[PDB]
Amino acid sequence: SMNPTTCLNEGAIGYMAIDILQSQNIETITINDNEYKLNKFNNIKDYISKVWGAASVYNLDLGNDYTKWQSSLDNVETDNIKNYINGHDNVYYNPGGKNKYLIIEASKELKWKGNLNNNKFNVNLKSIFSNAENLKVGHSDLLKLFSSIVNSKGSDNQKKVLNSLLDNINDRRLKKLVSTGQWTEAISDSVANEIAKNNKLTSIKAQLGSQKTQNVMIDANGHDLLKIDYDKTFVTANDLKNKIIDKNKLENAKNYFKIQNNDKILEDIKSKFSKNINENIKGSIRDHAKLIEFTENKKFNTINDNSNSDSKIKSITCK
Amino acid sequence: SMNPTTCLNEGAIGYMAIDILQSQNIETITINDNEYKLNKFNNIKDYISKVWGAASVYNLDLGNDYTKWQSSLDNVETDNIKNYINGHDNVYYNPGGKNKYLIIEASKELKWKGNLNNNKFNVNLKSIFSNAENLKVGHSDLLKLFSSIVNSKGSDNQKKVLNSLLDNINDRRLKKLVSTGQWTEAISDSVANEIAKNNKLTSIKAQLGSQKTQNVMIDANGHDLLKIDYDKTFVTANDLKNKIIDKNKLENAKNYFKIQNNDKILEDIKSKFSKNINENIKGSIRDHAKLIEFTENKKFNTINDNSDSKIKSITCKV
Repeated sequence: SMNPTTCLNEGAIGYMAIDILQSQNIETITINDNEYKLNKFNNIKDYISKVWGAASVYNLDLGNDYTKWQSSLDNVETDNIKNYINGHDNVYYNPGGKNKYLIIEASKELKWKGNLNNNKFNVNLKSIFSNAENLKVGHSDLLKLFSSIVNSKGSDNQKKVLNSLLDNINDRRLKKLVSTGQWTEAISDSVANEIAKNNKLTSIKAQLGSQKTQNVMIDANGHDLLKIDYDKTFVTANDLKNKIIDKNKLENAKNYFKIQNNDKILEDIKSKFSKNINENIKGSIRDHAKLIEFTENKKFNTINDNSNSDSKIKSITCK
Repeated sequence: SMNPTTCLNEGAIGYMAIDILQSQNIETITINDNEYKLNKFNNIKDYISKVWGAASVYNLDLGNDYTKWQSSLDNVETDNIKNYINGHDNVYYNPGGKNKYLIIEASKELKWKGNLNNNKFNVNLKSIFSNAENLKVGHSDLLKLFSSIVNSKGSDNQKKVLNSLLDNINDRRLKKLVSTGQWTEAISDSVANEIAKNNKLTSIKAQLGSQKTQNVMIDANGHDLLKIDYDKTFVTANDLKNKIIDKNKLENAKNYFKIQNNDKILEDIKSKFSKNINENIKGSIRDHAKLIEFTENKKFNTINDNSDSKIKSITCKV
């Protein structure tokens, strides 16, 4: 899943792994009974150009201090980093059943360097292989696989760098999960209810962006949601799909409610999230939850070396 | 989900709950957390006629000894009961070339009374409510709800009967999950591999009947599956469909391998299954897994008297 504020932490882990594999002349990896041949990379720049869509827009001078990769990108993009981490989409609430209202307006749209599309920020780990179009494994699990290779084969120093990269990813992915309001769906109901209680949050059914309705916990910010006339106060989703915008009602969607993301709720959620992940999830949010879980728990895959029988080509097996 | 060998145990639990609710003039149940109005039933025959698709085919004289309901159906259907519990579908295996082969032949097709279709055995617990269009709770969780009402509000005698019924359902649902070979999909991978090692099973990708390919553990009976000439030994799936059936090859699919369901593997699986359900199952197998889980653990829902008067209500704390 794409996230411009963690993408080069993820890219660094993939490079650390290929550096180790190439140092050891390991040319293929077995993943679930299938053999995948590694592309060979000449250096960081070669690798980045292959796996990261935004490579040529930024032309960063990345070096072998991996803990500085993301911060090199952060320095180019300045305010966008924090604004992304803290950003959320439009929040719609349907009080009666037949009309949805915009109750919280989306964060301001971000403009990245070169007007880059979000998808350019993806680190395509599958491109580390020369024939992985058949590889079913998701991005978090590939990140886990390459992490596991670094944990297994890396020096004590590399293992320390890996743990810093993983923590970096965890911090910002979790803060984004909280800031968007997506955390409630990803965590189990009873644990979410307790966090809501402890943080004076209000549970509603709502739409985040164009997603289907989900449990969302908002800070009602001193309002009794039973007592608001939404039709007088906020625009309908229907109105928005044309130019039927009441300027005052759009203004109200900046002022009434909040998605809470302060350090208290962050600490509350971090304390409970990994060990209380809700089972049924899909798409981006599932990759999100899995990334957070993995980067927190750091339970690595076992990496087996295959016996070089004919003293020929070296390979390893994962899972 | 349907199962002719447990259906009237499930049906009995629903009736025990509604008998308790009507005795106490309780008219609605809050669930997640909408309120659902109960239908009222005059007697067992009224109830069974509403919830059980097969009621009018069997016309059983069910009484208020609930531990005799399923056994009265078992007596009508005789051999079909054990043959269903122990039964499995065709098992197809593709050794890696262009064709899949029938490696284990299905258990003989069963003919129930009136040649009933399987779906007619369903106990539709949602029919206990007059308004359950908006109820998204599934069968196992409804059975768990009605069981919880019996445990919470029932007499000691009714609780004892409930416990017998839950155990009957657990025995037969679990033995069916094992006998079909479905258990592997339903349980976590590391635990399935443990069980396979303990029972000398072989892990293959296979298809059970017409379902999509899944992980199946077979007892290879000491045969080396790498050394078999499948095309000389077994019927292809396409030939089977087209009824081009070499009788010796079909006979091989009765004799080579089996789906292990002996008491050794049943006890092994029972000891580990409910604690280790695969988090990624859906539909019919998920209902099977949940039914087994609940009838094993018996951790009932909290049932609150919401009350208040004049309309008496209860709330399933869930």
